[PDB]
Amino acid sequence: SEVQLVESGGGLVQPGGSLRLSCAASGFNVVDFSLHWVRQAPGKGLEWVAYISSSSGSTSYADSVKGRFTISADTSKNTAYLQMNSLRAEDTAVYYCARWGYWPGEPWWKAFDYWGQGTLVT
Amino acid sequence: DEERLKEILFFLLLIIIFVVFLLIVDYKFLEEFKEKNVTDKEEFNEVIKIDEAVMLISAFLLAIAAALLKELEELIRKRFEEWEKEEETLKKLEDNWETLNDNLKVIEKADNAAQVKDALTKMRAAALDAQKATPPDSPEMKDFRHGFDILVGQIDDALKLANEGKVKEAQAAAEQLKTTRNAYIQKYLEKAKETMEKRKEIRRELEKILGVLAGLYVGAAFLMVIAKFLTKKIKEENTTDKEKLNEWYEFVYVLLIFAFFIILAIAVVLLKLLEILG
Amino acid sequence: DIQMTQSPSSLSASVGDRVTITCRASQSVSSAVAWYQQKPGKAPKLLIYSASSLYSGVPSRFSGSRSGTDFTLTISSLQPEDFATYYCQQYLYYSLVTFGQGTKVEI
Ligand SMILES: CN(CCO)c1ccc2cc(/C=C(\C#N)c3ccc(C#N)cc3)sc2c1
Repeated sequence: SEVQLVESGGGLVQPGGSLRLSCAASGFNVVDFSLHWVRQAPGKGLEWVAYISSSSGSTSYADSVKGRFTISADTSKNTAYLQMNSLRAEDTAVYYCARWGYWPGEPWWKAFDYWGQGTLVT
Repeated sequence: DEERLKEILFFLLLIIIFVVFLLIVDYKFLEEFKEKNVTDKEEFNEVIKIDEAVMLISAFLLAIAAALLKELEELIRKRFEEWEKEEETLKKLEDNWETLNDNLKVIEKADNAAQVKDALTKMRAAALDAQKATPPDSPEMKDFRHGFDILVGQIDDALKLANEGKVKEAQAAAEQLKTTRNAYIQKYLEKAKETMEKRKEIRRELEKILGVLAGLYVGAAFLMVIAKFLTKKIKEENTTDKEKLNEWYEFVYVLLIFAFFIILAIAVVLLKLLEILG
Repeated sequence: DIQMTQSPSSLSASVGDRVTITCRASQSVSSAVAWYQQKPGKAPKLLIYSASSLYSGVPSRFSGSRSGTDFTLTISSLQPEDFATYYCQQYLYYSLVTFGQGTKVEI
């Protein structure tokens, strides 16, 4: 009876490489929560990377990473994926996956109520 | 609050009735004293120490009435402050309304997706504030909140379309937004505007009536001290002439009937304040 | 693009000292501002949402207030487990999410 998000797939990678980060959600299904990827550079603040709404299929990206990342989801196995391509030196960070409820009501107003453990990408 | 107001005016009316009963009893005693035309010192020192009792009690009743009037003024001021707060919230809601209309115009005149997205961001912030800007379980209130839920949902749809570069679909979503806004929030806006105008009119008329009531009380208080001055400028002087006496005997009758005109005016003003307050 | 300017960038306080963190929004974002706490090496957790609503489980010493585009986080009694980086974040829309620079409250 614990809602949690677990990130996986991050790690050391050469510049310009490709890796699919995964955010597996348990205790709740994706279909009623948008999933957001937010990165924190080493010693820097938080920065929103992308989100996906599986209910409507909408996906949006940060301007610094638009055109390089691809966010997708699989509701059958209740997971989200972020394919990272053409990686550069500023893409190294801890990536967290958070859930955000849908409008209207408390679910939307609660913002990122649950965050994942976050995975390091270098 | 409102029950306290009703209790105050009720008790003020009761005090008014007691002071008119005391005045008429004093008039009856004076009449029965001076019909016999008795110049005995004992009767004057006693049947006018009747005026002394009436003025001692009536003045204490006037003090109680003044305290009740001050409490009434404080409660009316609290009501006016509540109305001022509600008017301020309505002004904020109208400002959010104007922001929504301005950004709808911008969306209509826009040509690229960036302008549409910026206008929709402003619309969403304005709609969230307007939904929160409200002072409360009437059907119109629920329809207003639900209409703003649907309105922010339509803003979401327009933003989703704009983020894909579809400008025309964003304008179409904005048009549907206008239709939903008209069908849901306009009635509440009209009702709030009408209530605010009516409350401003009620405030003006109640400021006028309260001023009249305070003037009536101060005038009655001035008459009471004139009553004491006349009685003892005639009492302590142990007057003896019948002509000097008669003149006073009428002065007080005209003063007492003038106090009657004042006391009934106070009664009708209090009845007006009750009707206008419920 | 909405900027969310957080001040101060860092403050030093002791146990019990009232701590105030301020955030300015480049434009009106309604009350769609949340305050997150982050310990070193841990994910951010939600402290305040709707700019004034306290999330379940958060101690009541934490509080949030709004005044126009200014948002304030207040820790009335800084407890020894309250040293962390606090972030103001506006969430007006899904794709318009921006975070504050973060205030590092240290004991
Ligand atoms: C001229 N004389 C005769 C002198 O010998 C007198 C004597 C007593 C006297 C008392 C008076 C009192 C009122 C009047 N009016 C009054 C009292 C309470 C409230 C209220 N709440 C409202 C009104 S008037 C008055 C006149």
